[PDB]
Amino acid sequence: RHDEYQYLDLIRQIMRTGNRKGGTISMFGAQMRYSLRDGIFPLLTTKRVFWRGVAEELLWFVRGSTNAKELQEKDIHIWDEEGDLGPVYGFQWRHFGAPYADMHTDYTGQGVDQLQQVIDTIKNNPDDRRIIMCAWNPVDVPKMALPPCHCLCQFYVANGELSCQLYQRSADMGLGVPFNIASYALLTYMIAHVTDLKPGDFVHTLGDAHVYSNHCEALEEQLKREPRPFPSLKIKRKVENISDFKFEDFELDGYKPHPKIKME
Amino acid sequence: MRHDEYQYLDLIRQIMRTGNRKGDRTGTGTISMFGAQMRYSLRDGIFPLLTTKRVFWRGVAEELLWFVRGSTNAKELQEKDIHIWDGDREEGDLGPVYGFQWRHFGAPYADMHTDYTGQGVDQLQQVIDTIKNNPDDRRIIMCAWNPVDVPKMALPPCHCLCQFYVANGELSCQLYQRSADMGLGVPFNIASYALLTYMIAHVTDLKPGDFVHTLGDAHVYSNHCEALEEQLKREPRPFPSLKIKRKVENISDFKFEDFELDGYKPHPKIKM
Repeated sequence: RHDEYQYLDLIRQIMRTGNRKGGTISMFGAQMRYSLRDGIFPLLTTKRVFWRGVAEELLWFVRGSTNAKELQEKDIHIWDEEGDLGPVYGFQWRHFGAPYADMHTDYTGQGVDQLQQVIDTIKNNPDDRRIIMCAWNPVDVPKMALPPCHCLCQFYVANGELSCQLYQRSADMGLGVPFNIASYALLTYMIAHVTDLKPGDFVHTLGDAHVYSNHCEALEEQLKREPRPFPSLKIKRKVENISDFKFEDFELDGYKPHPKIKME
Repeated sequence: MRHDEYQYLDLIRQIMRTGNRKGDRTGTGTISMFGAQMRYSLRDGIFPLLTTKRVFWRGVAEELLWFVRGSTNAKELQEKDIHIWDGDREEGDLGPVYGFQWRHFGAPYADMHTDYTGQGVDQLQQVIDTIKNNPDDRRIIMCAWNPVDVPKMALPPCHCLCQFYVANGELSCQLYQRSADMGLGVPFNIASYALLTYMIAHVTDLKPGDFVHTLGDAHVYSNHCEALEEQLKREPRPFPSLKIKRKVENISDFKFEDFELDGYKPHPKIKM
C-alpha cells in the first residue's frame, strides 16, 4: 500500500474525529513512515509540492543563514534589520548555543555544529543512540521571528541504511505537512550521500496535527484523489561535504502530481 | 478498544522477531527497530502502570518529585532507597540532568549544591502558565535535550522533549524518547510521564487525556530475551486508578503520600 495513504488517512481521521478550536480541527500525536530506498523520493502526489522551494530552503539552512533576503534572491517567498529572522534553523543547526548578534555576523566556530556532529557520529559510531540535531532552543525561541515547528530530528544506522525521524510540534495537514516530509527526506539523502550510506526510512512524528476549517472543502476534494507512484531522486555528482550541495546536484525524475489546490 | 499494554507487548515481539542486532550478543548487545508510537488513555482515573511485570511505582513517583525539585543529587534518591541513578565532581553529582534542564535550562552548571534560583529557563513553570493562560498554544514544550550540556552530563537524556496539548478540558502529553530499553526502561518511562500529566492537570484544573509515547531507537537487550519471552506469555490485567488525595497549589508542593494508587494487580517481577 502507497505510503501517501498514511497522510490521507490522517486528514480523513482529523476531519471526522478531531477537536475544533477557535480556526482548526486537530488531533494530538501521529506517526508516518516513508521509505527512501531504491532512489524513491516521497514528494506527495495528490497535490503539487513546491520542490524548488523545498530544496533551496534546506540548502539555505545547511549554509547557516538567518537572512531571508538570500531566499527572496532565489524567488522563494516562504520566509517573507530587514531580512533578519533571528537565530532560526540554519543558526541552530550550525551554531547551537552561540550568542546571536545579526545575520551579517561571522559565526564560524561559534556554538555547536550539530549537522557536522551528526555526520561524524554516523561515520565513526553508527550504532550511537544520540545522533540528534535539535532546533528547539528554549533560550533562543523568544529571539526567533517564528518558533521552530521542526523541534528535533534523530538518525539511525542499520544494514548500511540511514534512517531519520523528525519531531514536528505543529503540523498543517493541508499546505505544511507535504513540504515538511520532502525537506527531511532530502536532508536524509544528503547526509546518506556524505556518510557513504543508503537512505532507509523517514519517520514523521507529529504533535498538534491539524487542518484549517476554511481548507476542509479543498481537503474533501484532495481525499478523492488516488496517490501516484513517487518520483526518484539522484545526486548527480560526489559531494564531499554537506555544505557543498547546490540545487543543480539533485535529479528529480518522474514527478507526476495531481494539480495544485487553493488553500488560502 | 483493546488493552493499551498490547502496543508495548506487540513491539517487544516485533523487535525480537524482525529487529536489527548490534554489539556483543554476550551481554551489552541489543536487537532494535527505529521509530514507534503508543497511546495510553489517562481518562476516568486510569493510570497506565504496566501489568505483565511489576513496575517500581515508588521509584517512578520519588524520581519525578526529585526532577520537579530541580535536583541533580543522586544521594537524595538513595536516601529514599531509590538506586536507579547509582549506575570530575563529588559523589552523587550527576551533572546538569533532567531536574536542572526542566527548572534551569541554559544556566551554567557548577555543582549539585549551587543555588540556581532565577538562573536559566524554568520550562516546567512555563508549561503550567501556558496551559492556564493560552491552552490552544502549540509550543507547550519542555526540552531536556541540550546540545551544549549533553557532553557534561553523567548520561545524555533519553527523554529529549515532551509536548502538552489541551482539548475538551483534557491535558495530553507526548514524549519523544531517543533511546528506549523495552525491557526495564519503557514501562518506567510510561508511568513517569503519565504521572507528570496527572500532576500538571491537577495544578492547571484540567483532566488527564492521553499519554503519547514516541520512540527513536526502540530496543531489547540480548541477555534480557529469555525473560521477555516469558513475559510475552502473560496476559495484561486492567490498569490501576490514580487519585490525588489533597488540593496541591503548586507543582513543587507534591509529596509521595499525596498519590493514591488503587487496584494495581501486576504479574510478578522478572529479573533483567
